[PDB]
Amino acid sequence: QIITTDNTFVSGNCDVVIGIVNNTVYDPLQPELDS
Amino acid sequence: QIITTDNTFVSGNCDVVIGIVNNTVYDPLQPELDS
Repeated sequence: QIITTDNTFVSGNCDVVIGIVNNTVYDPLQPELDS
Repeated sequence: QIITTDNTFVSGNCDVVIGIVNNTVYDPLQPELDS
């Protein structure tokens, strides 16, 4: 699946989780608000 | 419980699921976008 904010949750940050990698998480709401 | 977009998910289409029917899904975001 495309990684989106609806497929993930957030807890803590990148200075805590070992093995965390850089990525982009897509927000489907943004274009709904823009249109 | 009325069928809404928060009660369903999409994977594939109507040419895939045998037994799938025409129906109406309510969008809870649309009326907010409208304001």
